Amino acid sequence: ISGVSPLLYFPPTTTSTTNREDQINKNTNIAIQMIKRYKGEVPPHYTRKSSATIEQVEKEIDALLGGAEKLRKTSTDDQPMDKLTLMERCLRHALWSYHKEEGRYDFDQIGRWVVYTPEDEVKLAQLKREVEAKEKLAALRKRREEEGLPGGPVPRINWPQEYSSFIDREPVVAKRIRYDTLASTTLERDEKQIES
Amino acid sequence: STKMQTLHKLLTGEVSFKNKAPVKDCNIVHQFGENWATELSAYAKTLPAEQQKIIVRQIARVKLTRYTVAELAAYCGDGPALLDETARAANIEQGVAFVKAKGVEAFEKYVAEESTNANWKPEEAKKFIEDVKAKAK
Amino acid sequence: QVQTIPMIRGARFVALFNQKQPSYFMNAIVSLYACLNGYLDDVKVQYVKFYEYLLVHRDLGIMYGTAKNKFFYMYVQELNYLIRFFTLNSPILHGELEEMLKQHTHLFLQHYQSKMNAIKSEKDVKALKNLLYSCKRAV
Amino acid sequence: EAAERNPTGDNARDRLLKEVLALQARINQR
Amino acid sequence: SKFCAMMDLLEEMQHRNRLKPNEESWTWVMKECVKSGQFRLGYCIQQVMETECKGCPADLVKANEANAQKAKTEGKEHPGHLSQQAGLFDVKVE
Amino acid sequence: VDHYNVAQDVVQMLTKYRELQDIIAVLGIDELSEEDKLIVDRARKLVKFLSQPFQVAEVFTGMTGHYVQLDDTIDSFSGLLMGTYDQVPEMAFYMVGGINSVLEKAKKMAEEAAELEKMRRAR
Amino acid sequence: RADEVDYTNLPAPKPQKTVWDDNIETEVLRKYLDGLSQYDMEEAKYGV
Amino acid sequence: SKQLTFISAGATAAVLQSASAIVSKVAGGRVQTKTAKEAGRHAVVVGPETPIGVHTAVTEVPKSAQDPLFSGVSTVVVRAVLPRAAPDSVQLRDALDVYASAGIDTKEEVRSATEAFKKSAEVAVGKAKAKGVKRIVLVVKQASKHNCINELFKKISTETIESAGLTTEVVGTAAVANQLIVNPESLGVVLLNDVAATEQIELAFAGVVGGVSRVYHTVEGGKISAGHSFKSVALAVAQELRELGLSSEADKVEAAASKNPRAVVSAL
Repeated sequence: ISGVSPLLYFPPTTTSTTNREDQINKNTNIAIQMIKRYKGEVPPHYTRKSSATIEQVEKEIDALLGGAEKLRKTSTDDQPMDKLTLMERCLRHALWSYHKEEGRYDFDQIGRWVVYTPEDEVKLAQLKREVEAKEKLAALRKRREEEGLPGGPVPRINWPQEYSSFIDREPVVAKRIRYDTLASTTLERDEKQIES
Repeated sequence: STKMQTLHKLLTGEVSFKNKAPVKDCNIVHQFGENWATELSAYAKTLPAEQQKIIVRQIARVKLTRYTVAELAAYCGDGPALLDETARAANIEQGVAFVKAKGVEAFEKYVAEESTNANWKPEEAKKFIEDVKAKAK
Repeated sequence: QVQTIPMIRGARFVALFNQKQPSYFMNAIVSLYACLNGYLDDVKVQYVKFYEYLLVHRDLGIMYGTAKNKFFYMYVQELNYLIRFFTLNSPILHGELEEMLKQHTHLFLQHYQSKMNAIKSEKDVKALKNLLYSCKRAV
Repeated sequence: EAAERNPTGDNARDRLLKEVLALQARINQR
Repeated sequence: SKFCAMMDLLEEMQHRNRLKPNEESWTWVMKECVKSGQFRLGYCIQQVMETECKGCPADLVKANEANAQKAKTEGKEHPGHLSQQAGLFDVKVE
Repeated sequence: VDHYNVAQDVVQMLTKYRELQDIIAVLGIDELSEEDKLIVDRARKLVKFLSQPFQVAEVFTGMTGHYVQLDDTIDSFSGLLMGTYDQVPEMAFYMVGGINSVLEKAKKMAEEAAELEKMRRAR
Repeated sequence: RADEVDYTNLPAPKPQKTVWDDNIETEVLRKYLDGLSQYDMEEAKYGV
Repeated sequence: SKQLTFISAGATAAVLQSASAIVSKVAGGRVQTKTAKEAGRHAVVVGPETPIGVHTAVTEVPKSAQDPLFSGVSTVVVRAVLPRAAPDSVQLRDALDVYASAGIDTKEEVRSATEAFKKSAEVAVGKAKAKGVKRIVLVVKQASKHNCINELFKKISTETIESAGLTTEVVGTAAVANQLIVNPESLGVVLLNDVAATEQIELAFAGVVGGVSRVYHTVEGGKISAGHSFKSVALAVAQELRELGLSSEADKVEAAASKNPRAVVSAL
């Protein structure tokens, strides 16, 4: 760092309000904003031809497949399938696709009744990690909130070293400002609102 | 002789650095020493009046360049001559807020760290820390 | 062209000997042991370097959620002095060494070599060559 | 099907390469 | 690394000076693994002591397991970058 | 890295071209495979593409010279190896500078031949 | 009396890529955090 | 009877109170002073933050208020300002660059950005022609993040300027800022792309010169004054009063600003 500075450097802890609720709510406004433009228009409304609940459909499927259990016979994967097996596969595939679209991410059955292409296994693996990652992050940020630490991730840095190797204060100053401001803000977004 | 000639050309803008780096107070100190201003001023006296005026004007501008753009925008709004006092007051106000926020002993340690990071003299840091404490009460 | 077991292993060994920078003792000996025991028989010669890079730097067992070993992982650089004291054919380290090698070989054949054998696009061919060059120059 | 639905120096080469080959097809026609 | 330094010393004692390490020598290695937090190394030393020495101290084994669980709870059981999935053309070979 | 990869590929292709030149001297130029009848072509364009007109020879040879920048050279040869310029005539690369020169000379050849056809079609 | 020094030659500021702690938050923001590191390096090289 | 519209954008209450006192004491009550958030004419905006409804952000070096250090300098710094949405909504300068990465369609945003740049370019070339300079200096931040907004800015600004017949020289943010503060006489007209760093540079230049009032050209068509400090705001008010048709009052405010920057209200 060439040239003794004209002033010292101090923490840029300017505004203290930035309540996580308001900042998160502002973050919720952005998330909904970008998604609507990406997706476009809400698709045209569709009227159901018949009325029935997903639970009722699942129960009916279970009843239908339960009476043929004795007749149903297993076979090798490469061998030709039976009528019962085909019906079960189709029904379960549709049911679990509907469930995954809805939000009931039960991976144990989705990987069985929906995976038929290695691409599908890839998608399931990617999805499975994503859900676990979000859960840990939410718990970590909840534990971080329990520990009262800045939500924004902290870069592992020793700023006394930064000024040393650097030739001027300006790039270092700004770098401190950005990370410091990042630490102050929390990167959480409203959950229920987005799912609506 | 060569050093003064190079410095005069650099300040005048005739010759830039090897990498075209900005001619800041930092870089000039980097290549021409801590007291480049004093030696340049003495050297300028051996030059006609027009060159002397240019040297003085360039030196003053370089000193103003010693601040960051954000600091100049925030503090130099009401002229450059009043920039130093406004910046010092703003710097002092930040110290008061920190003291009221996280005690004094931590502030004393922080001031020591910042003075170390700022290449500031122990006397200036002690003068600064005393002033902020007095301002508090 | 009759390719017996010695010929296959010899060809793989020659490919492994291609190096640019010195290799850490653990990485070199482990790779040699895998080739010696025939774990690279199914691996094509041109893909040996890529196989070695994944074995040393990456870890497919951890990647595709199929890890069963307790201590013998290639990211544990402190095992070098345990391999140098007991040998990779010890009762202590032999059991876990085989497991990770088998898992790494199975995953590599299942995922990477299969895709590499199904590349025909000229752009993909060029991309594959660049990957091989990088692997050859780095382990 | 979805891919069909969706759709500067290097552009000049592509323009010339396309246009260069455009006449090569035309000459063959007539 | 303390563990590497100690293991090298044992190799000198065993393979060059032809002196067999005793139980105490292996117990200074296990202590370091527990103290350092290298639970995976502790597993191997535990088997080493049982195979060669008259078992392993119970306290060190339990302490080693405790370290492993805390990493498991904290998600530190393995290096993070290893779990990241990558494809044929996404592995950034360096 | 790109420069090194392109250079090695050219060398490898040239070496293969020499080996193929031995076999075209055995079974004529059809009996090799499809791949080794695309290698020969792109490696009969590389050889033609390595020649450059020097500005010093403008007075004697008449043709204007070319100074090919390194960036152009890597891209020009890299594209040829992949097979992007598999439709350009071979002679368009002879004594030309840069990929753009190859294209402009192709225009001048395609348009030149256009008059020839209208002449040979007529008369 | 030979050449002494090129006063018009400054050392290039050697940039350092910021390294983030390896946590789940880093994995989630791996793309987000990498962009910040690239921006920081670009700022260091150019100056601001 | 007449009205002066005060806009506040990130300005401390002290500056706003000082501006209100200055106008009330100088005007004498003939012209009322109303506060709002957007205007097209007879408007003074206080604070570093850019108001809503401004597309050009020109600033010059007035002869009267030249600091002794910067005596004789003559350079015009014009910052292009894209349309400003609500604070919660994503700004165009950021949307134009992130939507492309996200794959979202960016047709309307590009069209809006193109219109803003064309207007800013037209203002810049007009100033360059009036001053007589032949080449202008474009300023674009070279950060990898702003790899799309700047590209469009350069593509459009150079197109319009070249169509007008003048030359353009593209440069970054650090080099131009240092040159403008150290050797500003080598730059005649400098256009700035819409970035936060450029806004800070414009403020720094407006302050280092000795404190000046920036001119904002709005969509509705007109000029509104802008200040950020006591002296700059006082000059902005003086210019605004001059526009309303008050010469003696404007001169008194200008004289007071020159003498006592921080306490003009008491000085006059």
